[PDB]
Amino acid sequence: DIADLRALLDEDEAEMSVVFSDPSQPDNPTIYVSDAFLVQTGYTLEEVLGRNCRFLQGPDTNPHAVEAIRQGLKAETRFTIDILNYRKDGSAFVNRLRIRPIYDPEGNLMFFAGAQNPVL
Amino acid sequence: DIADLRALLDEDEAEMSVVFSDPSQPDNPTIYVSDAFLVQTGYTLEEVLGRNCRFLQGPDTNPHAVEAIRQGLKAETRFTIDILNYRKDGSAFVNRLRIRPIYDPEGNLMFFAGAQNPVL
Ligand SMILES: Cc1cc2nc3c(=O)[nH]c(=O)nc-3n(C[C@H](O)[C@H](O)[C@H](O)COP(=O)(O)O)c2cc1C
Ligand SMILES: Cc1cc2nc3c(=O)[nH]c(=O)nc-3n(C[C@H](O)[C@H](O)[C@H](O)COP(=O)(O)O)c2cc1C
Repeated sequence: DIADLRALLDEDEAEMSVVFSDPSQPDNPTIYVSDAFLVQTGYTLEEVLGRNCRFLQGPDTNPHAVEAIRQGLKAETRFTIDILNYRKDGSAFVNRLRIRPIYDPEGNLMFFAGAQNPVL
Repeated sequence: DIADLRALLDEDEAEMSVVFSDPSQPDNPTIYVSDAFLVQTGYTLEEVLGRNCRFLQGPDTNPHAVEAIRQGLKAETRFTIDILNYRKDGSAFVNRLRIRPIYDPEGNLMFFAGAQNPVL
């Protein structure tokens, strides 16, 4: 039996590029990525699953935006940021990234959900 | 947002005593227990959440059955065993315990699900 991780996605994220990470593992790796995420970024599942999402950053990504995300994760709060991200072919897009924490019944942090929206 | 852990329970477990444990945490603690489990065993949620399920064992529980469960968990396979368990008031009941592993998309073990059925 494989856990249905998508059973935790909001209504808005259903047809979206979305990823879940596991902050209890070293380096906060992705444990689920939606097909829309893979289509947008140009990766196969094996290329991104189990990796920290920093692979989306590239040479002109703003380092303060990266640190803002890092601090937002440590705060365990809902936050959104516009950040320059890159596909496998090196093309760049402005990503409106929305992150939210997901807790277990005891109240301990369990996952992060991150939804990607290219800014048009 | 609290994860809907019950979104991973089978059809049979829905009205059942069921618990989920997190084997990635030290001592494989419970992270979800159903109300039917709490009613059967006589505990409040705060008394059992975050604890290893060994609190259900008592003075006449068979130590080989306990070790069989331990080995079955290490095998990461589906298994069922009849084991003597105890409620908070010290009364005993034969528990038909069914355990199954739950994996993440990458194929790594994620949770154990355990369903309890008193043998009548
Ligand atoms: C669930 C989740 C989704 C994320 N999605 C993105 C993303 O789409 N683009 C991005 O640049 N960073 C994303 N991140 C952030 C990176 O994984 C990483 O946390 C960020 O680069 C800051 O951490 P670092 O200083 O270790 O790089 C996401 C993080 C999480 C937890
Ligand atoms: C999900 C789950 C449910 C369990 N339910 C029971 C149970 O109902 N009764 C019981 O005696 N042991 C149950 N166990 C087993 C104990 O938690 C523990 O694994 C067992 O006692 C063997 O491990 P130990 O040698 O550390 O005690 C359950 C284990 C898991 C992972």
